[PDB]
Amino acid sequence: GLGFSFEFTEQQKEFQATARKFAREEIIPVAAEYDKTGEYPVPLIRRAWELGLMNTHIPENCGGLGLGTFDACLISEELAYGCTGVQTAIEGNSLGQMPIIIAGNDQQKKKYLGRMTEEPLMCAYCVTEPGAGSDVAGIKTKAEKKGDEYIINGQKMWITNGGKANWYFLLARSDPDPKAPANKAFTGFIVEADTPGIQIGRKELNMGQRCSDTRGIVFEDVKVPKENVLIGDGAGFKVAMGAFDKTRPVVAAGAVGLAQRALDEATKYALERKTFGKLLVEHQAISFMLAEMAMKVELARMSYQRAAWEVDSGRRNTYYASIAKAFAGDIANQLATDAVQILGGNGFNTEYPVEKLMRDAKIYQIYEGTSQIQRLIVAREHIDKYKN
Amino acid sequence: LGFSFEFTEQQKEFQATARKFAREEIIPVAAEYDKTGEYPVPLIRRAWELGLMNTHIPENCGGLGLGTFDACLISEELAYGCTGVQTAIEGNSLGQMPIIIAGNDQQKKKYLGRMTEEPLMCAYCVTEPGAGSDVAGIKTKAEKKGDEYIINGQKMWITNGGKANWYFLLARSDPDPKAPANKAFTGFIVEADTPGIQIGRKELNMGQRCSDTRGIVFEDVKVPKENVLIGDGAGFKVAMGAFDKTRPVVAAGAVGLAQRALDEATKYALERKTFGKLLVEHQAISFMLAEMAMKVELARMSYQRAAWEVDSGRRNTYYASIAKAFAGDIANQLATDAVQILGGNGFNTEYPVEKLMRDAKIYQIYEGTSQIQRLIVAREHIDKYKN
Amino acid sequence: LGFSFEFTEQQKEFQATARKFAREEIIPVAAEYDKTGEYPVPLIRRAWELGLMNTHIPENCGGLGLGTFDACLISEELAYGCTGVQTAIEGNSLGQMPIIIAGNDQQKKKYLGRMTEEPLMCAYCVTEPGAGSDVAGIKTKAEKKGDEYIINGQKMWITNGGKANWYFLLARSDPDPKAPANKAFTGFIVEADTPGIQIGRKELNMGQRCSDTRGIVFEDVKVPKENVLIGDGAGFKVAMGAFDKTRPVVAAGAVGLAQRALDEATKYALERKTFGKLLVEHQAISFMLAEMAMKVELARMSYQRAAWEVDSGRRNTYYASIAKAFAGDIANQLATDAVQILGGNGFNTEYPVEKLMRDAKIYQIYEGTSQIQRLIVAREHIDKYK
Amino acid sequence: LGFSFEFTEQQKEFQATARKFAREEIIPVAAEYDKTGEYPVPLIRRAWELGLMNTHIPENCGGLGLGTFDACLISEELAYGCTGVQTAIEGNSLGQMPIIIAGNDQQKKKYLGRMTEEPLMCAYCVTEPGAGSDVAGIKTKAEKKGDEYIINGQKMWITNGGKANWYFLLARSDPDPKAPANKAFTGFIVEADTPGIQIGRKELNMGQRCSDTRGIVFEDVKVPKENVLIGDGAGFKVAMGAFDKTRPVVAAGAVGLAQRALDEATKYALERKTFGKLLVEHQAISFMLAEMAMKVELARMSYQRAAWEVDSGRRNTYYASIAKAFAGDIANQLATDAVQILGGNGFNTEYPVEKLMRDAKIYQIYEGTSQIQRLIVAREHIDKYKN
Amino acid sequence: LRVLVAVKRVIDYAVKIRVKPDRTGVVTDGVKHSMNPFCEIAVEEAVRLKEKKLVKEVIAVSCGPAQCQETIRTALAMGADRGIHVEVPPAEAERLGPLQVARVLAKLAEKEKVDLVLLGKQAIDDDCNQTGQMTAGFLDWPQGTFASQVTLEGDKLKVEREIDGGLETLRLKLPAVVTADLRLNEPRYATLPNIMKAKKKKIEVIKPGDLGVDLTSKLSVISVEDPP
Amino acid sequence: QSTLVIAEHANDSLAPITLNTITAATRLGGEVSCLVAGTKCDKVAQDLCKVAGIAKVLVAQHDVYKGLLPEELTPLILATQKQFNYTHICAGASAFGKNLLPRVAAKLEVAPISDIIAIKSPDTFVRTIYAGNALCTVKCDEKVKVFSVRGTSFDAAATSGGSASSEKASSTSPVEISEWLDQK
Ligand SMILES: Cc1cc2nc3c(=O)[nH]c(=O)nc-3n(C[C@H](O)[C@H](O)[C@H](O)COP(=O)(O)OP(=O)(O)OC[C@H]3O[C@@H](n4cnc5c(N)ncnc54)[C@H](O)[C@@H]3O)c2cc1C
Ligand SMILES: Nc1ncnc2c1ncn2[C@@H]1O[C@H](COP(=O)(O)O)[C@@H](O)[C@H]1O
Repeated sequence: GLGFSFEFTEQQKEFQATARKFAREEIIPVAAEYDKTGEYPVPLIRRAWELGLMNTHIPENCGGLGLGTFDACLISEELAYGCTGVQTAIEGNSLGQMPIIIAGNDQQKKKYLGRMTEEPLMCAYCVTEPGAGSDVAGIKTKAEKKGDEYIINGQKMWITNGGKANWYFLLARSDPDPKAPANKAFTGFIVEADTPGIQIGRKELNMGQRCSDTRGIVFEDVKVPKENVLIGDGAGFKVAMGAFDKTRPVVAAGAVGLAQRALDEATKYALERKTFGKLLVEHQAISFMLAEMAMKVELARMSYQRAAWEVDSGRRNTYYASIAKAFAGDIANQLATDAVQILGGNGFNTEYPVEKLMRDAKIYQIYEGTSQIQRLIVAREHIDKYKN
Repeated sequence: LGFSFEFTEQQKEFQATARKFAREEIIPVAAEYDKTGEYPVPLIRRAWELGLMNTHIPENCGGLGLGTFDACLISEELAYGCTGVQTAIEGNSLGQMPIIIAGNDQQKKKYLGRMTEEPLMCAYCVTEPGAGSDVAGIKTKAEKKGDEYIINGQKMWITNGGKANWYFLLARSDPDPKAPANKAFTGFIVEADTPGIQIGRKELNMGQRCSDTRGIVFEDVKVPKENVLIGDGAGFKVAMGAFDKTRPVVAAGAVGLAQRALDEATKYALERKTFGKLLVEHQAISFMLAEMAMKVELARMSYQRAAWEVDSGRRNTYYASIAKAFAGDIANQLATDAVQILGGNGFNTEYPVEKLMRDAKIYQIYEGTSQIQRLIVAREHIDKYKN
Repeated sequence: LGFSFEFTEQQKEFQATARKFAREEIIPVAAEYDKTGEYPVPLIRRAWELGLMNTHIPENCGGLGLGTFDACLISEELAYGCTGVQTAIEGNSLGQMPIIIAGNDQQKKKYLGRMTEEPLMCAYCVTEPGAGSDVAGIKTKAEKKGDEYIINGQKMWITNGGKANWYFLLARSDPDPKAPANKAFTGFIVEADTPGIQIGRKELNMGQRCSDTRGIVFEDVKVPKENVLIGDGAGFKVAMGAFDKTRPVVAAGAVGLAQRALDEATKYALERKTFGKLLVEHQAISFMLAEMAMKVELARMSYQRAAWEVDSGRRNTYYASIAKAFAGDIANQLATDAVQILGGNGFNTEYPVEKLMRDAKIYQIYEGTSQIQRLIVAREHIDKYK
Repeated sequence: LGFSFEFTEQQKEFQATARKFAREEIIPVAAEYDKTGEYPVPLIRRAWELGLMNTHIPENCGGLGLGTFDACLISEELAYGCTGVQTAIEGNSLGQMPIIIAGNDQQKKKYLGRMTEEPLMCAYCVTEPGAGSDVAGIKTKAEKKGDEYIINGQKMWITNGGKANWYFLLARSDPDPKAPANKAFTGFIVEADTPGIQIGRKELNMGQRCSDTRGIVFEDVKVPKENVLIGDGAGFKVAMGAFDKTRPVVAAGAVGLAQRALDEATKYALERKTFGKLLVEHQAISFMLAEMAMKVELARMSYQRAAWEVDSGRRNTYYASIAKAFAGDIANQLATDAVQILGGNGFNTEYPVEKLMRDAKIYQIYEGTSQIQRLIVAREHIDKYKN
Repeated sequence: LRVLVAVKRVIDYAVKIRVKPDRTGVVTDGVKHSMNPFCEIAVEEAVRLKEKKLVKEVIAVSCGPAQCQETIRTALAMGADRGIHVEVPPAEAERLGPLQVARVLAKLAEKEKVDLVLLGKQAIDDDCNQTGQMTAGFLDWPQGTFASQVTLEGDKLKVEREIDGGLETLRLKLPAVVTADLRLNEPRYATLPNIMKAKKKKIEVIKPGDLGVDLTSKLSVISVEDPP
Repeated sequence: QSTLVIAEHANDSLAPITLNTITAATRLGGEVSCLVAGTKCDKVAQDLCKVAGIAKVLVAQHDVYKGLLPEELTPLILATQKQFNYTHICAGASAFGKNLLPRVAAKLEVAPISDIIAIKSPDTFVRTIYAGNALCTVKCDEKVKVFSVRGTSFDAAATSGGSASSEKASSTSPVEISEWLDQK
């Protein structure tokens, strides 16, 4: 290779100024409103689409940019500095896309990727159920083959954009035999959202990220045609499992984005607030906080960068992604609470921007794999280096 | 003559009543009161009917004359229910404390007596838009006109600040900025209907939403001479001497919130399976429940200690501040953890844990931040080794 | 009744004796004892003279008959001085526990009594090269043979093993490998002069360097049936039971060492200057000191509580385990922080704090590691729910 | 350009040299050296033969003229073996650096050339009994008396201090108390043999026990003005200046240590069993090894990043301190845990983790304390936001 | 009218119960105990009648260890005037039951010259629902069990009680025994003021020997297990 | 060893919980006697007779047994006990059942046993305890077993194939210390 390098391609500086411009001029002024009401932020999403900073993984031959993972993270962080409600609605897109990208054929890729190119359509990742989240192999949604079709019966839970999606990627149980290993019991589908059997549930009310819609949805007798399975039967589990490589690093990039905001807000504030004669930053305790916060963001940034480079390069990045996701998530929380703190009573208030960050940050420890789960994956990956 | 960690039978009955009311009447409606931010009036009136409020008011004033250790145990039980409501009712002790420690028979009968008779609220008025932790940087001027005093300036973040009969209010008595803090402030009792008081709209905060918190402007407020706490300039001693008997109560609230986190996370981890087993059978989750139990346990002894020190007429500045620091921190720690254990659900608005994360953050800010608690413990600590 | 946090007037005498012994007699030599690592025979004899040792022994047997709360006051004071020394002292009383809680009067008068007449030592032998934490994992076999039992196996890491008059020994009775802990072990009193007992070399450890820790091998050692503890197969319950009364005393050691570290570090930051100020006037230093004072107080109340729990007749398994875990960890945090406050001096053997870092690590390993402690708390805790 | 976390083929080979070296030559004697405290001359000397020492010395003096990234990457491999020996090795770079950045063709050819021909050692000399962190408070005197300066005072904790051909020395040259650091100090090269230099006893330390640490007294010591750095009074800039290309190599050292800890703990957790499962099937253990790997991985990038900023001619201070602070903490954290995973064995002299714990502590302390690394990070950060 | 109210110290219902290895009974050591919730209801009824001024005094009896002080004290705080503890060491506590207790309570009733014995309908520990009936049995007085409504009518009680289909309504002559059922009333709190005032009111501790009663039980628990 | 079953009833309608009681009765292996008390008894007596397990139906008709009051019925059951000497007296653990037997027991000076779910033998029984969260097994060594029987714990006995004699019960003196007034 050449040296190590921590310098963006001019093209990437180019993408960065755009996402940062939008995030700073369009998202920021409105984000407190959308968090207050939960209104799904349609004008910004359209604008993000328009501005080219959405559906970025779609390959060129379906009429997208075919951007890389590093580029997607680069952008994510900027939108997430503005708002992660918004950034999460944008991402949900990639997440439903990813299995169509990695595992679909040309007719699928083109019909279903292609359409997001020509309208700001939304799509969704449909996996989690009331009874299984972390334990993917625990999902219970049924798929029975009946002719040239599949019938789907199941409930889904916590689905981002679940109520705004033109279509879903769906994981289901293909084979009834309980004893059937995960590498053979699931099938992956594209399901158009307006198919007869499908009932979106209500907008689900959460602590954080209150402007993306996440919803449960039920499939009663849903009809899904052969041409929409992903590799074939029993392939469902590898197919879902393989999307995370290209996407975990982006959600981590999200966490880093809210983390940076918190630091920024907290730093501006400590620069202007006085107590006992001096500005907050002249009290060592505060200084030191601002310092550790500065460290954590930096390290969390290199971490997700690292993960996106490994995959961009064409290796499997499971280990690096999972450090990124664990570490980014953990520090995002830590920094959110500390930002509230540095702001004192003001931080706990609704008119200042920090409590929101505190509420938004918790999800990074939960979805797209929890902290524990991140840690399982890493230990697994670590321990193999030590066997023959 | 021996350590003991067993309550008096009197105190167990107190606890049983406080726990009955909290489990049966607070919990079933705490989420409503959190959704709507409406002030829990029906509940205060109940707790008042029960004898659970203004526990500190001495006997000869129509009150129960009860110790700091008793308030702490009551208030843990109530926090477990809701710290929104535990805080609304605690703020009455907080406003009353200056009067109980430092007020003449006329004052104690006048202003504590009412509280025995109707269920009215009072509030402690000290913070301002521009000083909170730096009490000494309080700038609300008070000036003499023989007869009486004239209050000018502005208070922020006042618990019960719009539902109070009266105020303990602390103001700069002395214009000389080279004046020492211990003689610069006068503390007053201040009837809330007094012309010139402008109470503000409710403050919309992240947590303990049903608590009333608001800002107040004072303009040319006339306060009568017989309402001064000890004399001119004495305020700072007074204001400060209160935290002795309040700080352990606040800590006892953080621990309330904490048990509740602990309890909800444990119930859930006993029903939810992942990967073929209950959450409790994954070591990482056990170890979590373990570290939560320990932090709860020690937070509790720390406030119990602080409360006992002051009940023995010793001052407890070291102890109180240990408890407030530790309770604050672990309450925050236990909150995210309860939210983490309940996974997706935890983060949702219909399960009980998410409120606890939002409420717990206040414990690292009001009644002295995590930072200034640490300054006090350092001050008190160093002094033991110097000459 | 009511809660109370004041020692008893008598307790305060123990504390005074113990502080005087530790400060006037242990501190001045401890540095050296760490350097040379030799067994502190004279300070032990003196601890013994002064009433600060074998404290759990009943009046019946010529002991002082004191509680776990009393034992805890003393160990905190001794540990402040040196945990090497204080370990060697407590080891006796851990040796004694299984006999105190589960001996009959012959055994108690015999093996406890002697400790009254003479500053003898005993040890607790349960650990093995193969199993420590996992007690049901010990592979030392004991076979019956008429009126006496033949012990074959090997024990490792024995405090005072090697300086002892006798041992508590746990061994696998039942040879069928399917049998439950509850019936697979017998606990013995084993006289040390017994043939077949090969005491190994002095083990060379990071910390508590003057404690006698070593492995011992047992070749055909014969033990009379009169020295079995409750009966064949009751070994487990016996050993297990000892822990309630002792774990709080290891916690108090952790609090002793901790306290020392805070003392050292505080003393120093009141006299060193950097950038024109005493260390103490840098807010980062103060915040450390605060946090340290914070942990010692919490840590001490945790053992105190545990100790009173057992002393008032109930099981304290949950609280004892909390105390151990919390004191053990904060021991280690305080020591590294003390070294940290003292700068390069701190890293240097001519100051009292680097020794603390090496001593404190033990407090997260013996008598149940941090992890085993959490297991116990979780199990205790969860069990109040279903 | 764009990001790359890939080494040059040349780098990949330097690394393989030092791995081979540290793994076959250092590891199998380190414990032995640590037990005795003997300075490991066979080793220093073998390092020199292999080109793994004095790496920053330019080509125009017969040196390798290598970058900070290269020194870092070498240093991690050596520290994995032993940080006692690598700190003796690195010692040489800390002393050489102020000559590398600020002296003139004459000074470099004389004092760097020699190192290029014999394995000599040199040292950095700044700290004194009364100051280490506060460099502006050093009291060693340096006055001009002719075409030369006289030196009086005392150095403490000098790595290589008793094994050094020459010293980079820093003395206060300006008697005026009120004189700023920017002007008040001069930096000197100083040959070890000079009259008046008395080397003290080998200092006995908790860890890195075979590194040579000593105190040095300067009694009326004369150095030629030819041996002055850029000029009189520009000393502070010279010393401060060095910290850019040395600080990352100290942080790689800790990462080396950290990595060793991880491997010893992982290798053990894979062969010890308790309660019927391998250590590694106890989730609490998996999770420890998992957080440990994370810390190592992140700390590695931490130093790599600060190494690259400078290698590319940017200033460094911020990234370097982040790395120093962070890699420092994690070494310590990783060492208790590695001791912890081995259990009772971990505590014992016959296993290799005990040492690592003792060794790991200097990383919070030398080449700038954990505390002052935070002061530096803070001030560099707060500047980005100030008008 | 004078009233006697029986109160039983039971494993607080919230405590989730655990069964002994030796499978002889359940675990009663270091285990929170309050007043059985039906007794709560009966104590409430003594008091509402004392409030309606139709009762001049209310006695509260309890049978077991000393910890039944705790129990009698709570009752005292609710409105009960004096308490009676019947003392049985936590050894003989084990083998004591509704027969013993009714025997006890009857001797007690005739002695203290009472006109009404109020009990809760069943104890949440042994689930017997036997004591009240048995006590009416020994005094030969009538019994309104599972009362859901009560009313004094001179020398007659009118008891509405809770029977399988709906409510049944009795008139009883007036020494009477009444056992409370859930729908009877909503029991008040011990107010902090009255919990204090109750320390003053005294509890005569006597023994069953004194009253004239034998405790021997030809019943016998053989085993206790967990459920299926 | 003989057994006696207090039949619960109403408005000429054997209460179902009695059939279950009678199954449980035959488990004890002794002539099963069943006693019908009330103001119009003959109809139920007739159904009771048809029931399998039942050797003797005793009838006590009398106006005073309005609302089956336990002060009226207890001496009736007691009167029957003297003429006949049963080892066992049971009834369906219903509101009627639970109200009557513990009194009967008091009157006999034996200790009753409540709500049983199995029958280990003529003197050993199984109830639940603590909202049923444990299972208690009790040995009763009395001159008389008195106890009520959980309905759902036993099968309903065949309503046909019974060859039972129906006899006049022994009579008792109306107490009138209680009186029935009303229902729903
Ligand atoms: C707002 C948000 C958005 C979401 N969006 C989507 C989406 O669009 N698509 C989708 O498919 N899902 C989505 N989810 C589902 C989310 O992925 C899951 O909630 C999470 O991944 C696993 O959650 P759970 O609630 O089932 O956790 P649980 O499986 O109920 O686990 C709860 C706790 O147990 C821990 N735990 C579980 N198993 C173990 C173990 N083996 N060892 C140690 N600890 C363990 C967890 O880490 C967690 O702390 C979303 C969730 C949130 C609420
Ligand atoms: N040990 C006891 N002491 C006092 N009263 C009792 C006792 N046991 C039962 N009672 C009374 O009898 C009622 C229920 O008894 P039981 O039939 O066992 O459920 C209770 O509500 C009490 O009022």
